[PDB]
Amino acid sequence: GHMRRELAIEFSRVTESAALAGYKWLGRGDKNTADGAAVNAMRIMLNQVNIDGTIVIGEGEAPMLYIGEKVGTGRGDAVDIAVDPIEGTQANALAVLAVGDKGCFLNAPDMYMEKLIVGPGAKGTIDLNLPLADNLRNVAAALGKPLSELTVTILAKHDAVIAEMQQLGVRVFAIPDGDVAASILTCMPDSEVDVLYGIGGAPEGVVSAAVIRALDGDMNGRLLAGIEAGKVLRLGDMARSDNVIFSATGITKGDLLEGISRKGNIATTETLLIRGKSRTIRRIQSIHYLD
Repeated sequence: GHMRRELAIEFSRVTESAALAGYKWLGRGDKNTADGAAVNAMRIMLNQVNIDGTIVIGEGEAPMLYIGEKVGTGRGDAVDIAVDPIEGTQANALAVLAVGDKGCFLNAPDMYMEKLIVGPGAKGTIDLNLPLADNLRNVAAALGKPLSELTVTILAKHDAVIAEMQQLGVRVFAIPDGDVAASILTCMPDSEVDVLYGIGGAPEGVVSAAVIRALDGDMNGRLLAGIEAGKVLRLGDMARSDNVIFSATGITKGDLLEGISRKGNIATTETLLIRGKSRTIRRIQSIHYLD
């Protein structure tokens, strides 16, 4: 092992660059252009860092940031990398990067995954081998509240989820954020989310698991068609190390970060930089001088 702590700011430059590369193209509505631009910038900046990095979750295999791609000067620590150069469902757009020790992310097939996520206030209360109705009661009691005051947060993406929550007699609130941001919102200190629930891609679930572990929340996943459809994945089965760093930079304004903001010829980025080994959260605002 192991990746060093000092590599944090270096990762924050990567998402700042992706965001700055993408934001105009995304502002013109040219979504494919934004993605290419964000991706390219992410690749260039990852290559200025002294790591021996491997993309393990990313753009597919994509001509760029593909699965198994090598990035970094190739010197220093061996690390695994997950990228999401433009996450979000447009507003609530973020550039996201996660780097950790080799083997830190579970390698899951592009399969569906049922996801139950909580923050630190309800850690250790969940277990997808139990009925969702029981899980929701356990979480409510851990947060010191009646089931009637619990709200299940879901993503806008859906209608079978709302019905299941109607059948369970629980409030539901749909938020406009993507997966990673919603997971992060859930585990931030003083979060207003009680529990987060959904069905989505398994790789994206492993990425959420990595940030939730970093922030000391909790998660289970159930793969839906080591090992197969049906098995319940604990947090530590998906996020396999505490030594991960997450960097997320705002492209447009969302519930978690400000978008890139200009004042005369100065552009300011806002990045959340989460260090799982020390369990810390920073907000970094960088100055960029415009043309």
